[PDB]
Amino acid sequence: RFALVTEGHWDCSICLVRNEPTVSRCIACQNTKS
Amino acid sequence: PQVQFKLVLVGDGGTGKTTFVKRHLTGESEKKYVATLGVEVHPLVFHTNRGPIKFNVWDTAGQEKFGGLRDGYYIQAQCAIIMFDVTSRVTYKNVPNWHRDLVRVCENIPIVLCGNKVDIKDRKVKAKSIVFHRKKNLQYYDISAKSNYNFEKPFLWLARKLIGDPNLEFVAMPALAPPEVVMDPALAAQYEHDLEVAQTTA
Ligand SMILES: Nc1nc2c(ncn2[C@@H]2O[C@H](COP(=O)(O)OP(=O)(O)O)[C@@H](O)[C@H]2O)c(=O)[nH]1
Ligand SMILES: [Mg+2]
Ligand SMILES: [Zn+2]
Repeated sequence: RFALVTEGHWDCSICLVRNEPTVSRCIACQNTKS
Repeated sequence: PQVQFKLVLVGDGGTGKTTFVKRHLTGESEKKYVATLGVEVHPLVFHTNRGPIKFNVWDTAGQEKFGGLRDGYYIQAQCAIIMFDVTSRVTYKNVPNWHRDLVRVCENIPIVLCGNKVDIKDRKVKAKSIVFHRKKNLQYYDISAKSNYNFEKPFLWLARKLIGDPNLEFVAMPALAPPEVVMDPALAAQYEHDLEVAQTTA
């Protein structure tokens, strides 16, 4: 099967954007990593 | 964690963006409000032959009626839908402006163009006009949010581009709010015919 494939990278709890481990604020909505 | 894409849904006010995204029942019940940007993010799951895909659709709170949207709305957008109203020519005329804004902050993300409200007899923007101004890399679909007509097609096209798999399929339709108006099959057959002839015309 070729099922779609999915480390400090975090999904914003507010807007769901995936953010780099280097940042602590969401690059899109500026809320802070929980 | 899951396969998901940020999808920005843009277009003039009153074209049906909110009505359209809301057809996906689970995406509505699980939507998330971003207070800092005035956005409702709808997580829309679609089940493909290779597993589930989530389009996190960013829906405005009407701010588009008064000016441009802030950069945060577009940041990390991986795909987009540009919507206009077939019963209002000005919404089509503004399509290139939305396109420009998207490419400024997002560049060559896959984009689908949707002409909404095709359930209305008195259509004004017709297949001839849209196919004459067809732009490469910009797939188009007729849609009717209130009737669920062609609801899945923008998302299927985007999923194929994003995954890079021309043979991706949805194995089942998502649970959609029951149609509030009927899409007359005759109009559907006509608009579909008008679109095919206009695309294969010599
Ligand atoms: N007949 C018909 N009416 C629609 C459709 N979509 C929206 N409408 C109406 O267009 C008006 C604006 O809808 P809305 O979703 O708020 O557009 P938005 O401002 O872009 O979010 C509303 O009165 C809708 O009921 C459609 O697909 N068919
Ligand atoms: Mg709206
Ligand atoms: Zn965020």
